[PDB]
Amino acid sequence: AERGELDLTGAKQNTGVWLVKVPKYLSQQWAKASGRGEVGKLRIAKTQGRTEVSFTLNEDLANEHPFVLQSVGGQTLTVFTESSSDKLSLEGIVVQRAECRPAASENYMRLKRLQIEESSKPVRLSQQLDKVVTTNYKPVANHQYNIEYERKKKEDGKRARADKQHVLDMLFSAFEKHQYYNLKDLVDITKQPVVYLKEILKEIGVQNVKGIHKNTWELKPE
Amino acid sequence: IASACLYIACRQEGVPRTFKEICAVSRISKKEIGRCFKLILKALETSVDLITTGDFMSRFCSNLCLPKQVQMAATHIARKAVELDLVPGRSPISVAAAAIYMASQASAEKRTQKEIGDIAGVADVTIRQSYRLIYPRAPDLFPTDFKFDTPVDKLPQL
DNA sequence: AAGAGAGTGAGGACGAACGCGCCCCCACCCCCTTTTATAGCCCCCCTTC
DNA sequence: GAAGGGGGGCTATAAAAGGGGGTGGGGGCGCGTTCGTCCTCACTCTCTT
Repeated sequence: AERGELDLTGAKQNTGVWLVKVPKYLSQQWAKASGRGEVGKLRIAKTQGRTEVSFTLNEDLANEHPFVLQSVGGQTLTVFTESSSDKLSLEGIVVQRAECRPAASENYMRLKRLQIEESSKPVRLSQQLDKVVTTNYKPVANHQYNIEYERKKKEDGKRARADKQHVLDMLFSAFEKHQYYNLKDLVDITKQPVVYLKEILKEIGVQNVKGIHKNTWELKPE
Repeated sequence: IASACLYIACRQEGVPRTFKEICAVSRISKKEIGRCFKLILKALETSVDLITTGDFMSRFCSNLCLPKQVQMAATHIARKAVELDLVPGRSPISVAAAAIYMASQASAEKRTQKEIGDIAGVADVTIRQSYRLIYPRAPDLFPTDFKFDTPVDKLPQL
């Protein structure tokens, strides 16, 4: 007994179930209400040496479905369900397979044609355009992306030259986090001018040639 | 440099495009194109003939789906307004847009102030200012052989 | 007169070389700001209906 | 909520200041392929036996 255990009780009882193939319109009508608890009646008629299966559509639902059985000896089928509470169980074993066919032949294709046309609605096609489009590349003093970027840079402003002591303290404090830093990445952390930062870094720090990516600055002066 | 050169090339060929039109096709702002435009002229020691109101009537009217008669009237109105000095100091593009608006309002094909501004690249406020200056002399500016769908006396006032 | 080792022909895996980039660093320029008159153009915000 | 008007901003123009940031031109070396050197093996002679 565990979460992954399968409740194989249905197999023990050898419960039999029927697998039925039905078209979409029959199920679509059921899916319309799908909560009235009734969609039709399944009638089975048996004779001395012949059995026939047929289904009748509900009168309210509409506002004959002959059934053909199929051999199940070529493949063994079982039905299982997964409970929302993580408790899998086996409903039973399929004992017969059936298929549903339309009683009508001529006007039935008309319903199918509507479905094919209906499923063709998302099929987009190129549209002829009477007048050439004149709304593209409209005159503009400056692009929106450009002024927004320009405004951001102006608001942020240029980086200022902080005192050497404060810059040095920040550099040494950040050195503990990682052994080595990239010049570009170090600039963001220190937020100082590249030329000014390089001069400070040169005064104490040095760059070591690394054969894996490239020569990078090392915060350790020695 | 290329965007400014494209602007000069259009001027030198007699089919000027306004700085906004060139900017709309380039990542470079209109301000920078003008800066390079003046530098190029100094470097090349060349010059470009001053643009006129009629240099944009064909493109603007065609882009506005206006008939030929409206374009002819719009060209006549803009030239006459400049000749009469009704809009001294106004940019030719502003006058052209206002002239198009006056002619458009006087025909079956009527274009709003916003529509002309978008194609002309001129703010509707600017079109309003230029139109207000030429509105008083509307009967004189319109061509003599022009059919008014809306009478000149009933042109929009604003 | 007969064994291991070898010559030769011949097939299969590996290292140095050759490119072939992608990233970087160093000149060079531009931009920032301030002042002022000018006029047109344009944008944000307020107000009227 | 649509539309007009008021106030405010952008642009060029010169000129100087000092310095951050962007960009173009060279320089630097890591990693995916390619060929010759190296190494392994099947089928016959030879020195030693």
